[PDB]
Amino acid sequence: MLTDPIADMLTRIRNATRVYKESTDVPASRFKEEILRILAREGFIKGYERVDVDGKPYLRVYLKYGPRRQGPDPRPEQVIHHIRRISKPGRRVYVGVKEIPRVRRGLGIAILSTSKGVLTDREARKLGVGGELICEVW
Amino acid sequence: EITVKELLEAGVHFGHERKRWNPKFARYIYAERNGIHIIDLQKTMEELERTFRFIEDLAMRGGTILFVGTKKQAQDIVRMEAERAGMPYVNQRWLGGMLTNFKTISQRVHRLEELEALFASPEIEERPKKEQVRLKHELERLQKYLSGFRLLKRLPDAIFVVDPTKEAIAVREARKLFIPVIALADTDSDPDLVDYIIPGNDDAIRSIQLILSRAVDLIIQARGGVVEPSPSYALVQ
Amino acid sequence: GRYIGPVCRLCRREGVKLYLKGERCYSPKCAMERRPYPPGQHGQKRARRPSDYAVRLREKQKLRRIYGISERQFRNLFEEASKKKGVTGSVFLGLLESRLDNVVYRLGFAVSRRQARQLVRHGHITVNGRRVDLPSYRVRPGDEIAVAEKSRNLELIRQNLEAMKGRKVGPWLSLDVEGMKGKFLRLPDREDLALPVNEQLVIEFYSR
Amino acid sequence: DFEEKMILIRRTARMQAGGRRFRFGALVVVGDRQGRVGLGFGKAPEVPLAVQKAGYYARRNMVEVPLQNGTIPHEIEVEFGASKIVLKPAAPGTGVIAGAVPRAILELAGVTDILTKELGSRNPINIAYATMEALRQLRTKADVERLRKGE
RNA sequence: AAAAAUGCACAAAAA
RNA sequence: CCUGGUCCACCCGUGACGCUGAGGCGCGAAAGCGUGGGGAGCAAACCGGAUUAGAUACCCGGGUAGUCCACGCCCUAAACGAUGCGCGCUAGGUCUCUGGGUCUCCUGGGGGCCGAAGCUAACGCGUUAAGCGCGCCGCCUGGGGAGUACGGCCGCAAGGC
RNA sequence: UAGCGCCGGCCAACUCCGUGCCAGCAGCCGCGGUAAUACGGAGGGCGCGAGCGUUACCCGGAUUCACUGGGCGUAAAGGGCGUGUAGGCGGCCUGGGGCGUCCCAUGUGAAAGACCACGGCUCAACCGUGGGGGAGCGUGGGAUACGCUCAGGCUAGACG
Ligand SMILES: [Mg+2]
Ligand SMILES: [Mg+2]
Ligand SMILES: [Mg+2]
Ligand SMILES: [Mg+2]
Ligand SMILES: [Mg+2]
Ligand SMILES: [Mg+2]
Ligand SMILES: [Mg+2]
Ligand SMILES: [Mg+2]
Ligand SMILES: [Mg+2]
Ligand SMILES: [Mg+2]
Ligand SMILES: [Mg+2]
Ligand SMILES: [Mg+2]
Ligand SMILES: [Mg+2]
Ligand SMILES: [Mg+2]
Ligand SMILES: [Mg+2]
Ligand SMILES: [Mg+2]
Ligand SMILES: [Mg+2]
Ligand SMILES: [Mg+2]
Ligand SMILES: [Mg+2]
Ligand SMILES: [Mg+2]
Ligand SMILES: [Mg+2]
Ligand SMILES: [Mg+2]
Ligand SMILES: [Mg+2]
Ligand SMILES: [Mg+2]
Ligand SMILES: [Mg+2]
Ligand SMILES: [Mg+2]
Ligand SMILES: [Mg+2]
Ligand SMILES: [Mg+2]
Ligand SMILES: [Mg+2]
Ligand SMILES: [Mg+2]
Ligand SMILES: [Mg+2]
Ligand SMILES: [Mg+2]
Ligand SMILES: [Mg+2]
Ligand SMILES: [Mg+2]
Ligand SMILES: [Mg+2]
Ligand SMILES: [Mg+2]
Ligand SMILES: [Mg+2]
Ligand SMILES: [Mg+2]
Ligand SMILES: [Mg+2]
Ligand SMILES: [Mg+2]
Ligand SMILES: [Mg+2]
Ligand SMILES: [Mg+2]
Ligand SMILES: [Mg+2]
Ligand SMILES: [Mg+2]
Ligand SMILES: [Mg+2]
Ligand SMILES: [Mg+2]
Ligand SMILES: [Mg+2]
Ligand SMILES: [Mg+2]
Ligand SMILES: [Zn+2]
Repeated sequence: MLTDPIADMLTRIRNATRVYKESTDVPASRFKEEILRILAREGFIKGYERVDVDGKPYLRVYLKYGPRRQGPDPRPEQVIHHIRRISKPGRRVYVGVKEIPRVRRGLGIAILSTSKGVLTDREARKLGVGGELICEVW
Repeated sequence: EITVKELLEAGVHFGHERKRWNPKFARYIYAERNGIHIIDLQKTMEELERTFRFIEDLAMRGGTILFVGTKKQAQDIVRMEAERAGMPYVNQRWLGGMLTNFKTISQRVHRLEELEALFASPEIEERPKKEQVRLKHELERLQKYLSGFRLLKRLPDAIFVVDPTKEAIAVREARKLFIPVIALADTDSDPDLVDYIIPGNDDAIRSIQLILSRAVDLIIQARGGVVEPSPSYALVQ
Repeated sequence: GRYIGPVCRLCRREGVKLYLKGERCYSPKCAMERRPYPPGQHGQKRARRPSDYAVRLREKQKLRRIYGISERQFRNLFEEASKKKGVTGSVFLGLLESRLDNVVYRLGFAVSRRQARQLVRHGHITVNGRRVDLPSYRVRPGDEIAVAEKSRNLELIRQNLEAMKGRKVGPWLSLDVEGMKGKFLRLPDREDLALPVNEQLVIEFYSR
Repeated sequence: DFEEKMILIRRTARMQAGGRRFRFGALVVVGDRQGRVGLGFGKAPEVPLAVQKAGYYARRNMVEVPLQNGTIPHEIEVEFGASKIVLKPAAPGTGVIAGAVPRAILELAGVTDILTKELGSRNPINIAYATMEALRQLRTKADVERLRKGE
């Protein structure tokens, strides 16, 4: 059914990382690519490759992490600590340029769709636009 | 020399536990035949390398490896092979705290010292006909547990475990202390709480002899000199 | 108005010489030498661990006690020194220090800040040529403050001035001693003037 | 070199046929105001002992506190059980704005200027434990890049 | 698978 | 005999035709109610015998509504998994019901235990989530007063909302 | 001219006496039953000072109506269960339009007040002069990712 295909994906990933899977597929779309585009480019993923499972288009996404650690619980750090949906089907979040966030004083990224395409807080603030805020990551 | 081939290996030493598997252990299992998970020996040697190298590095740089296992399979093979490198070991009932409480547990070693001081030496006859046997009895049980532990009045830089499940405590004790954990890992347990990993049958005394034998050699060859093979086939079925 | 009456009982309560008096606080009394403990019956008792609020309370009380100023006036300045383009502690101090009554004591026209106040308020001071009566006047850089001509004789001042030779005023200040006048060059720093006060505490006190 | 501060001392009680028998917890902070702090919770039959192991346990549990100019890299929030601390960084000239428990910890390591709010359970033991894990996860652009590189 | 009802208001301290 | 839901295999058809759902409507244990019937055993109420200080109870002997059927009402409940519905995502182990398969094994839809990660105040939950997420509905906002009063709607009444 | 409130914890300030569950205090927890830092006087301290207290009311602390920023197994909280009206939400591909959204341009957003400077009353309070700006809404030009709508295709949802 999938009311929110984007938020499903973001969650697909959040769930993927926290078990330290190498790779996980999400149902493919023009929009999810454009987002996932920004996600490798900013370093949060190694990246993706369009694939097909049972004839059906997917995006196989290759997860990234930290180094094995020392002390008990050796399990690494996380590249994506936190990723959460913002503008949602239930409530749509539309910020003018001046109203754009800075995630973790800039250490994090805020992805947001605008009429100049899928951009970032930095990226959008420079073209000078604003639009539908998709999510935030760090 | 140092390394080892698959010829002697491939007979008894590949795969052990059927379906009792910890799932983390995927990477080191190749296929399942006979309902038993079979270990992939290629990736064993892949690791047996990275590991051995850390041992050899630790040996020729002069630091200690603590040997532990309680199972009836690795109980004998550990006592021998550890003294063979003159190393500390536990073949008997790994005690709680033996690392995190070290300065405390070891005060039982010092007691072992004082108990050795009276064997044929004087002041032993001065004790009552009863208290004799009593004090000596405390030595005999002291002897049992602290034999291997006696060496190395300081805590190691590594420990070597047969079944990282069978002694979880041990691993966790070390792991809490930032003490590198090397162990011979089975399907029985999981990777990743082990630092340097040796992925093969934890049971099957045959398999234990092979790995631990030439594991001690690799240390000898590193520190100085070499030796002949260590006693193995004495009982061995 | 401003606190009247026993002043060395403050020197004592706070546990530091505030020098609220004249020279006597530089002699072997201040009250402080004889009895370096808090006033009243219980002062010689073993103290108890002071409360976090207690600690901030006194620090504020000290600082205020020093410039001998009402809690009303004092709070103004602190709120004034809040926003504050500034580091806010310093700003507060600069302002406190800019008080005509404070400056006059700083310029040694008078020995005690309490003596400074009566000096300003009896007509015995001038700012930039003008008679100024009000201890709360804020002086700014370049201001010339001087004994008014109407009484330049005034045994008290001459005594305070002729003995002011042998002294060097604070950096932010300068004094021409044969002319009975002096100048406010700038705003004193945290560094520029060391006070017994931890200014970081007075702020935490008005955090309430 | 190191500086100790106790934020809490509790008398607790167990019941025996006799009556109440007590025991003492002591919460202690440890830090050099250079960006090292630690926290440990001592319990023993009398106050000083329990303040002793409090200091002891403190030093055996520590944290990297990436100050810059007496403040923190980014805005963080953590929850430990039902207690929650929000840590927001401030320009210089601000001060540490905190309640007694997180103030003590933030002071003994750097942090001349910070913003905090306690939310949720204000129970000081669990708020302390929530603050440590909050510093613990602080990260800088350094950690950030060295985290996203590749290879 | 049990014979048997009830009990005066308020009340330390072990920093 | 009539009849609902449901699952599996084949991958044939439609082409988003979906989710949820304030109101509405319908169903709704027991007891209760109306009109008939039916009444063996049970058994509120009631009588008697024991017990007890008392015994309007507990045990014993009786015993009428009721329990049963038809039609028509009542609408409640510890009506409970005290856990709204749909969807996607997140280790395994083991028992069992019922399909399909190259019937050791694999696969699908149910029913139980133990458990990864995570969650949780704890107890615990955990691919039958109480985890990670989205949609939409219902509900909470200290205890008592009180699910009472008033009003309104519904019921033959009890009474219900 | 100096007064007023407080000194058990919260909360800054402690001792003697009197009283003896009395007289009394009390914002909350609670003090008083014959040694009371908690009542009343005292000495002594803390706070503020031409004021200090009290009562009443508003906001805050209260993420305690939670948009920011909460919840519903056992703490208050899942409707007894369905079926479904309106409403809310809505899979994959491509175009049109540009309603939402976004950008620039512009009119308006009175003065006072507030914020920032500088000045005028001996300071200040007051008061003057200048600067800084939104948001929203009108108009004009544009952008089209997303939501919308309109058209056309799909099979992964859903039905057969
Ligand atoms: Mg034992
Ligand atoms: Mg005259
Ligand atoms: Mg919570
Ligand atoms: Mg509280
Ligand atoms: Mg009675
Ligand atoms: Mg009683
Ligand atoms: Mg009483
Ligand atoms: Mg049928
Ligand atoms: Mg078909
Ligand atoms: Mg077709
Ligand atoms: Mg019914
Ligand atoms: Mg019935
Ligand atoms: Mg009746
Ligand atoms: Mg009937
Ligand atoms: Mg009848
Ligand atoms: Mg009958
Ligand atoms: Mg009877
Ligand atoms: Mg009777
Ligand atoms: Mg009967
Ligand atoms: Mg009968
Ligand atoms: Mg109902
Ligand atoms: Mg209910
Ligand atoms: Mg199942
Ligand atoms: Mg766990
Ligand atoms: Mg009420
Ligand atoms: Mg009712
Ligand atoms: Mg009514
Ligand atoms: Mg109801
Ligand atoms: Mg007061
Ligand atoms: Mg006090
Ligand atoms: Mg008396
Ligand atoms: Mg008395
Ligand atoms: Mg008494
Ligand atoms: Mg008193
Ligand atoms: Mg009082
Ligand atoms: Mg009194
Ligand atoms: Mg509020
Ligand atoms: Mg909300
Ligand atoms: Mg709540
Ligand atoms: Mg409940
Ligand atoms: Mg229900
Ligand atoms: Mg509809
Ligand atoms: Mg759509
Ligand atoms: Mg438009
Ligand atoms: Mg105006
Ligand atoms: Mg002026
Ligand atoms: Mg103006
Ligand atoms: Mg269409
Ligand atoms: Zn003095």
